Amino acid sequence: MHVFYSEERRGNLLILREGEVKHFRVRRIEKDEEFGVIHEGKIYVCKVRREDKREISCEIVEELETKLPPKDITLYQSVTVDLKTMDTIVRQATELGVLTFVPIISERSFQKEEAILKKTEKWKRIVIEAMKQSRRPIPMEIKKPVRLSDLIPESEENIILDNFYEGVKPKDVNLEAKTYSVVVGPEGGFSKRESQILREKGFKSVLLEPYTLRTETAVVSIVSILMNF
Amino acid sequence: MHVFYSEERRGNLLILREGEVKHFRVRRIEKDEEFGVIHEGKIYVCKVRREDKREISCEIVEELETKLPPKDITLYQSVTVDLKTMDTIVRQATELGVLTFVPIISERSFQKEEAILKKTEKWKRIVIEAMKQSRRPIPMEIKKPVRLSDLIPESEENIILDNFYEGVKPKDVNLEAKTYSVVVGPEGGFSKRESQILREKGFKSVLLEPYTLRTETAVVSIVSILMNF
Ligand SMILES: Nc1ncnc2c1ncn2[C@@H]1O[C@H](CSCC[C@H](N)C(=O)O)[C@@H](O)[C@H]1O
Ligand SMILES: Nc1ncnc2c1ncn2[C@@H]1O[C@H](CSCC[C@H](N)C(=O)O)[C@@H](O)[C@H]1O
Repeated sequence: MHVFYSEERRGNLLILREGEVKHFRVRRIEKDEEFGVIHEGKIYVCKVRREDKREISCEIVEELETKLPPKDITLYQSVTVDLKTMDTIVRQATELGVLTFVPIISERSFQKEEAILKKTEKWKRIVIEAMKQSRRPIPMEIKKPVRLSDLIPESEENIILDNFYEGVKPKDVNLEAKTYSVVVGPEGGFSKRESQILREKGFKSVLLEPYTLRTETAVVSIVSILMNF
Repeated sequence: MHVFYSEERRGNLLILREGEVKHFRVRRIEKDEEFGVIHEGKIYVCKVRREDKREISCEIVEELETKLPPKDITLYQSVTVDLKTMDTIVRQATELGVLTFVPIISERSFQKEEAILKKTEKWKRIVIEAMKQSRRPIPMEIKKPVRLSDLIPESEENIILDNFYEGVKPKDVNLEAKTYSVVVGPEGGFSKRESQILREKGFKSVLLEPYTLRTETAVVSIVSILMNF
């Protein structure tokens, strides 16, 4: 079934607005077909109650069962120099089930902060689009950028993806942790220097196989491993 | 270092051409600088013999060992209706170590075989840039298209990624099979019918956690898990 996101409910009715009425519109959707609507926590199976052109109402036919992410991952991403690449990594972090997304400024990452801050609004909307197709009940929190030199390992287990270092495989890390910190570098990668600071602070360094991946194919690569295990 | 591609080796000199030359100069390589060139199954570390107006000769200094994929994966990707998507799926398939890529014609996927055969050339070239960037010397073979109906569990472990069926957990698959066969669906997934046919054969259905992912994200997820063992 199709899925939409509503930010307002009255009694047992969810209301779509703006972008949603368009999305829902292009979707013909016979007068009474069941489509989902995630609202403040869960997703609700609904049938149209009345359709406009500016706003639409849906009636809750059933509390749909919504699963949560087995692990609480906080992906610390080094902002790619090509910000569009960050559009993917954000949508994807979302479908994969990442609870938190933190942009990082590293020696080789995009450097401007304001541009990163202004990119948030779009980071956010993309999350929404993603929790609709992904049917993800809750959102992915996008945070204010933090400097790579300020990271501290704080999760049950803490990883740093590095292709330059001869690290351990994911299997070797504590895959039985409930919360994780995962630091991925930009297109240019991590400087031998800055990653040494990290392994020293405690971030366990993982080496994926069998080649060098673009930063985004590396992100899903490991998140996939850390969420499915 | 910088890795380039070559299909011309006159002597101990690996010649570069067309776009591979525009990249070389756009990289202002300083004389005696060290870079690599992939040729006939392996990468050689080379120092620039001389960048000609057209060609660009590269002197071989040492034949580097090639690191082959720990697993033998054959990807069966249902061509996505949005063909630009196959651009990234062929790419990521490549840097992940997938050996064979087979485009599939399924009920809810792209259909025009004629187009699939043509956009294939574009893909073969997306592979070379992916080999160069992922220091990958072994070529991913893109085969002629085939439809689901004709698929065969030719490999040891044969999987079918489906979000519609409560298949097995990724962690419970033969994570130590030598060869593999992964079948992924187009945007609309696999219909109960087609999947049930594939499962009807030896194809083991797998379910990823915890949400529904777009095809490209799933391709990465299943293979990132299998390759990193
Ligand atoms: N094989 C691998 N194992 C672990 N991490 C990888 C990886 N391949 C890529 N990554 C991740 O992707 C990020 C950017 S890849 C940077 C590659 C570098 N420019 C080079 O020339 O080799 C890396 O910092 C790391 O976080
Ligand atoms: N969680 C998951 N488990 C297994 N396979 C998945 C998956 N999420 C996506 N896929 C793969 O990605 C393909 C396209 S996603 C299909 C989603 C489906 N049309 C829907 O809206 O419900 C699926 O057919 C499957 O091959």
